[PDB]
Amino acid sequence: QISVRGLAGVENVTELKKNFNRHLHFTLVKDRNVATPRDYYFALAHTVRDHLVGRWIRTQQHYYEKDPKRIYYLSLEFYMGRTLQNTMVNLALENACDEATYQLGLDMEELEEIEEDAGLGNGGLGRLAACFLDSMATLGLAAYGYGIRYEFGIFNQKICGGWQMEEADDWLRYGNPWEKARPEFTLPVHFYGRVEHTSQGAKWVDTQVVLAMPYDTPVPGYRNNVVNTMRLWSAKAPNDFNLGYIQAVLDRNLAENISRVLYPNDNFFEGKELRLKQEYFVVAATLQDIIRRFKSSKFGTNFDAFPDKVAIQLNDTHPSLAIPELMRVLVDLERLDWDKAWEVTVKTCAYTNHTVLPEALERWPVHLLETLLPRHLQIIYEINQRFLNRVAAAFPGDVDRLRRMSLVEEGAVKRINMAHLCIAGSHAVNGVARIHSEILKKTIFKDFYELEPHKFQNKTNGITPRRWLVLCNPGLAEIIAERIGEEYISDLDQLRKLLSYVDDEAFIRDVAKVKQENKLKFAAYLEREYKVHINPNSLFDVQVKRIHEYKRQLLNCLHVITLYNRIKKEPNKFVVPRTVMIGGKAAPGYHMAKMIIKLITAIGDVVNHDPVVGDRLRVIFLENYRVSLAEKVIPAADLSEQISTAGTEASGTGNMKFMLNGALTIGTMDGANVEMAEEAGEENFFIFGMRVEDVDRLDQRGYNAQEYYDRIPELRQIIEQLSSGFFSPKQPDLFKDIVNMLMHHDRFKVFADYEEYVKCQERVSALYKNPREWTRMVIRNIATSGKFSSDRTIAQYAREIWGVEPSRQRLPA
Amino acid sequence: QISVRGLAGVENVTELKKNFNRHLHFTLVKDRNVATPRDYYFALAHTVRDHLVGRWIRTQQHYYEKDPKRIYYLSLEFYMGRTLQNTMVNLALENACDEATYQLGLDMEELEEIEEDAGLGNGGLGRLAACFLDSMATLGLAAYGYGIRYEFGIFNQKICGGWQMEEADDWLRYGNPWEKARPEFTLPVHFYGRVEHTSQGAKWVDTQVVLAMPYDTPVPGYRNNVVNTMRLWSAKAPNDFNLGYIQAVLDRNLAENISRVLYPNDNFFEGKELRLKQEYFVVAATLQDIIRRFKSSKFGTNFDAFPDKVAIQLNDTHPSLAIPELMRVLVDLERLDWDKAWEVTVKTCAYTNHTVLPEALERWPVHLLETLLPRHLQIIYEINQRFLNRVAAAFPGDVDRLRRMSLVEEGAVKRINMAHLCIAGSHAVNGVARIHSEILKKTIFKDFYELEPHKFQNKTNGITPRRWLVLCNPGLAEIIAERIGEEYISDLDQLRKLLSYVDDEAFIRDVAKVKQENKLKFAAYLEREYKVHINPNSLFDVQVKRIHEYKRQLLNCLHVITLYNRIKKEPNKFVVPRTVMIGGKAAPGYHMAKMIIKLITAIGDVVNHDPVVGDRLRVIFLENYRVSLAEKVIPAADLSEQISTAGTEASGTGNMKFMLNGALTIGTMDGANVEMAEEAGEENFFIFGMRVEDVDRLDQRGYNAQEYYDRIPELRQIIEQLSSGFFSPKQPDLFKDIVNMLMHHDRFKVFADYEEYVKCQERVSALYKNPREWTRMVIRNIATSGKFSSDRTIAQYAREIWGVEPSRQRLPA
Ligand SMILES: Cc1cn([C@H]2C[C@H](N=[N+]=[N-])[C@@H](CO)O2)c(=O)[nH]c1=O
Ligand SMILES: Cc1cn([C@H]2C[C@H](N=[N+]=[N-])[C@@H](CO)O2)c(=O)[nH]c1=O
Repeated sequence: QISVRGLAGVENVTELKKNFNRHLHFTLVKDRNVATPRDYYFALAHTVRDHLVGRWIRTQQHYYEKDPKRIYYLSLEFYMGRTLQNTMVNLALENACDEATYQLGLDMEELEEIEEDAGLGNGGLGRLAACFLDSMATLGLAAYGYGIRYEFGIFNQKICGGWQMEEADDWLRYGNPWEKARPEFTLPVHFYGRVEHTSQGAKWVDTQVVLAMPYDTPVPGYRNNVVNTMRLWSAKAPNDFNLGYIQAVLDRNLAENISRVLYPNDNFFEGKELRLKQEYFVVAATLQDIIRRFKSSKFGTNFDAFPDKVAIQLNDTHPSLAIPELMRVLVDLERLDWDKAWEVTVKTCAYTNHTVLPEALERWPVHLLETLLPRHLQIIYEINQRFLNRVAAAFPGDVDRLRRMSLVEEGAVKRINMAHLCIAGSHAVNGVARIHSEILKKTIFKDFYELEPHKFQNKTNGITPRRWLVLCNPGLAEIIAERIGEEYISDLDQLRKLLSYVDDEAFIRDVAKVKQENKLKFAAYLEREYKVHINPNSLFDVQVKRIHEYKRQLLNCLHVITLYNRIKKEPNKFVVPRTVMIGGKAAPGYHMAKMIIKLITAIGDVVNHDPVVGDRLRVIFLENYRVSLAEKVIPAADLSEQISTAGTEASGTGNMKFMLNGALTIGTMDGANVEMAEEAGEENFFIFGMRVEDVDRLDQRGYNAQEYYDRIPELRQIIEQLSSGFFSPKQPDLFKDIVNMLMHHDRFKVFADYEEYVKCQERVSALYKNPREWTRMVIRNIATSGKFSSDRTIAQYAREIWGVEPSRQRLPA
Repeated sequence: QISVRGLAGVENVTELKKNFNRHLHFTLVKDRNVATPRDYYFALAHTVRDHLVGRWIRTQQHYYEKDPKRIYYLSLEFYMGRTLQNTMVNLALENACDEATYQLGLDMEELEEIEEDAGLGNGGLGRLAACFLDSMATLGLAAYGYGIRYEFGIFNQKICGGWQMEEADDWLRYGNPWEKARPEFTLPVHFYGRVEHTSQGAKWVDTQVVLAMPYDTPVPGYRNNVVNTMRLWSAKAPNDFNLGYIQAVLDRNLAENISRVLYPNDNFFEGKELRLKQEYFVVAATLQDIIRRFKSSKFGTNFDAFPDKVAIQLNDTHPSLAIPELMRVLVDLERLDWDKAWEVTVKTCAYTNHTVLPEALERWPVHLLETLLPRHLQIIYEINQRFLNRVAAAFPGDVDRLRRMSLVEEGAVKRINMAHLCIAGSHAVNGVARIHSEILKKTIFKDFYELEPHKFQNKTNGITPRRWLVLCNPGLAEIIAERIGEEYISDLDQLRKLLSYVDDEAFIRDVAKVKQENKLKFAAYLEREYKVHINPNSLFDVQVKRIHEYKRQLLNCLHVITLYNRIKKEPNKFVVPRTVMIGGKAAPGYHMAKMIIKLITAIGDVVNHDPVVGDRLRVIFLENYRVSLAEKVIPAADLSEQISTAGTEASGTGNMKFMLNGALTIGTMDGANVEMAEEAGEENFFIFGMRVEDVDRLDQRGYNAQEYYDRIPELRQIIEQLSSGFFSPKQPDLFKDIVNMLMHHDRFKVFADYEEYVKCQERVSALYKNPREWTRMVIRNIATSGKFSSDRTIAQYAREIWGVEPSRQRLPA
């Protein structure tokens, strides 16, 4: 149907149809008489999968022959979403499959909805890993994603009586056609035991063994015939495990629990033993795999060349145990001396920091490591001692610096600071947006920056334009392609060419038309799938992201209530109609986040059923927000809410997705918002609120929320409404926790940004009254969104950290 | 190479090779450069599997159109072994695959050894189920095997220091290419809860739900294009299970433990709750599936025709809960009155008894059923009351009969006798050999036989000649086929034609040649796989079966020691050389059986290293005895030991396997040995020892083992040797338990059969000295083994129990 979706050649369509029928018969063991839509989905998935394998085998063969430097991206999270449409896009198969399925009497879009999300992440950090894999393959890098194959990913969120309920994400129930089990490459991982000292150094003995079984998933580059690998480890008990008889067999579960479930915490550290086991499990199996591949190379025993052939990227501190594990292997097993091993380790490892929030920093109790990983603790102590000797020599007499920089934190419980370990053992440390990277050097890692300034870098985050434009917004990709061609898909800077169309009446009409169609499609989706009725002529005001105090969904709530109260005060006055959509999951143990969800639904309950309001204001909580839902709501959005307190959101990536898809942004000067505004021009952004410096000034003075309550009558009214039970008639004190927090212990200064936020929202509404000028501003945003492609981000990692050159060159088909 | 293995047509070989290469590439994602023999096995398995699916789909389609009476074979055990070679044989593909793999530079026999046994059974009972499935498909019956897909089958047995060690049978590790998951047909199973009474009868409420997910495995008939289904259920937790968060997800294991492991008890009842859950799990899911299929038929609401369209065969009492579960569904859910429901139940169900040993009988504590299955207990009480009212009316005043026949046993703990439940609720009850069936009517079920004589039948066991001749002994199948053609493979009575070749010098030479080749092949196997050296010119004396006191491996041990002592007494005297092979697993908690294994190895330790013995006597314990090992050792055997105490082995089936493969039998008049001897003529069997009547006479008098010890000097010497530490120098009292048992508490009268056994063994040795006459007797055995085909057995079930006609007619290809 549309150009960007590839050719539907007679030969290809015929070949796809017959292979579809073959899979339905031989693979699914069905005929057309008994097949369900799920069967049809699987026959399609298997057909598309077949096109990958040849490229997959020759890509890996190519790397064996050429022996390039290999990039190992270590992450506990890969938030992949669905794979079917993504694979078709990158293989140029979408129109052909659409045609082949149409001719078989099937709707491909219906079949696509059947695929489960691979929900192996929490949010930003996990989704960045997924975007990174796509970009690395697209840029021809010899890259491998390594992680854990969780049996249960992020929970499915149900809303019951306005409250979040969690249910198990049993994503493997019907099978996963994309993965290939590789039981032949199973590796042992050791836990517990004790350390023994001999003439030949230390020995780790009396350990429990858990097996790590790899599952490989293909990662196709964009139309370049490159197919990289994501390898995910699964925990298996050895066959002599605990070997009365029946119980010993049943106890195998204990070992296999390691890969059972993803910890559903976003930007929060929970010091549980199972989590530590997961972290070591991925690290130990991965490093063995890395070393095996290194020894079995066309190049080489000699570990001097190890950093020339291997880069390990640590996605946050979660795989920080890679550092002492690499030391363990090199010193204890390969018998390298400490200094040489350390040189190799530092030159191999690099660390990416994702947040400055203290509650997210990993600080493991020493007693946990002592029991679980006794040899790693000894190595960490030794790293610490040698590192602090370096600090002492550079800053003689500075005893407080020594305590501040120590990997070992003293106190009630002794802890290991994993961030400090990462900096010490990596040749590069990066933040994820310019402002965040500067905050690292100025505040939390100031001491480390003074010692080793060369180590500190910025790599501003990005998103893949394949998933986040072509796949989810084909209509927009197409109108862009009509004007400037298709090259921008793997070279997003070319979107600048769109600036010369900002006064083009045809283009203005097309941009606005694509948005309306997206909005109609999403409005229909809501009725069909959730039985909720919305006005597609209203401004789609959306905030979608994990529920957090720092992300300030509560500030959004305050604005919504302000609009409601203003309408109630002057009912017959004209207001720009809005659909306010808020979505995201709360971590199960995060009480305040669960209260905020309840608040949003409670506001909806009052606002959506007030006859005086009509269809002028609607508040909807978007249930079970996840990658596949993001692909639907983001193209439909007019307004993107990025309203975190300045200095708290390291980068954000949702912001970039909205910019690419034709939404205007209301936000603070936080994270990547700063660079986005810089790229588009501040005139083309709705920036409000305190800057980082203003927050610091308020902290020194002391934040007093009562002041704002006293001086802003509209804010006072909202607090009285919350307190008195206006939004909870049956349970008048339901929201006392929220009011108390806002009035007395608000770390994120919600009240302090209220006035400017409400005023800025009025400026948004005014612009929306003028469709042509709204759309012209939109064009100015889309046109300057190129910097935020993960292809740019990965090219920067490649050149400035990994020491490898990106390549757009095709491999032969 | 050989005739019976089918055609190797140019078209077929070419087509097999290309499909092999396709699977290696697309299915396994490998090329010839990286593929292991395991990969080659899997590519072959997938290629052969493809040939099944078309036949599988049309067989099931055929049953839907024709709507025949369906047979449901309910078993907790299906001892399937390997599937690859069996599938090739039944599809006439073996030579073609052999040729196709040869041309690809691969040895097919090497690839066949890579397949894991499906070890989902303990021994005789589970293997009978497997033979039955093969025969039912071969006879064109619309039959379904229903069971549990255990994650761990029967343990792998390792021998360490002469002791049995158990390790987990992780048979699914590398995947199972034969099964197809059917998550779309998942069904709920209920546990616990309570019973509520309403105006509309009883209601079972507040239950825990476990999901039952079916996996279908194809069962091909012999060259008739029929492919039936074995459906095995797997336990899955529902997604809201226990739904802090992490623990709730981890606790899903509790539910899924139901299908985790096979209870490794052979002929022994262990009253564990998990076992009861397994029994109800298979029954509840199966019956829902049965009823669903019944309602969705071309015929029919009206349950009057239910027994016309459905037969349920209960393999032992393990699925006995089918009876009250069917009542529950019909009464509580379908709202049929009790009397009608009961009529339907009785006419639907039939029960096969497998043993008379009291320790094997299932007697469940009432308190277990009360908690787990409260509604089923109420139904059982009601069945009991109505049944005992019938007994009271037929035998007025006979109060002891009432207590003897009650389904409820009184005592310390109240128990339900599941055998009594089965008889009451089935229209047919059968034993598994003529002598066993007579013992049922005369002893343990005498009262029930007096009440309902019409219910009691015999169905003598059988084995499939496909697996147990063609597959494991192609050399013998071929020389037979040269003389009499190939029709005997699905009509084993035709082997009688071989009687006219008993004086044929060519045939005599060929029979003896096939045995020698088998013996050489097995002797080589032992060296390669276990590094043990044996003389292939010796008589292969083999006893393979589960380790039990009743099977009297100990009597065999006594004979072995007698031979050793006789050699030591007169070293320079000639004795017929023997390799004595004993193999089988002991249940992990069965101490005496584990001691017997230790004894066998201990004897081997002394005998195998005595220079005076030389290669005249060898004692070998065959490790990890299982179906695949049976297929190797049985064709190599000269002497088959079937030496259970008369009246204890209900049938046996190993006996029949040895008879079919050219071994002579030494045995008691027990189980099917009686019918085997009757078929071949007693002159052509080595029968010894007490008959059932002699055992009873000894029981009345009182068995005194001391008497035999006093009067048999050779027996006395063996006991002194055991006691004094002759076979355990480091641990002189190691075998005190065994001696004490033999002397004081021997339920199985080992000493009482010693003299006759030893004398009979001398007659065996004498015959073996005359090769021509040994082989002529062998021919007389093979030639009369036809009755013991499971095709005969199943034809008898079909006609006399299920009310269906067998068919040899081909379905179209
Ligand atoms: C599970 C979870 C809890 N919390 C709770 C833990 C802290 N309890 N205290 N004190 C509180 C403040 O960080 O928030 C959070 O912030 N994020 C989370 O993800
Ligand atoms: C596990 C197992 C134990 N036993 C033990 C249980 C009994 N213990 N007592 N008394 C003993 C005699 O039946 O054998 C058995 O016979 N067969 C088995 O399979």
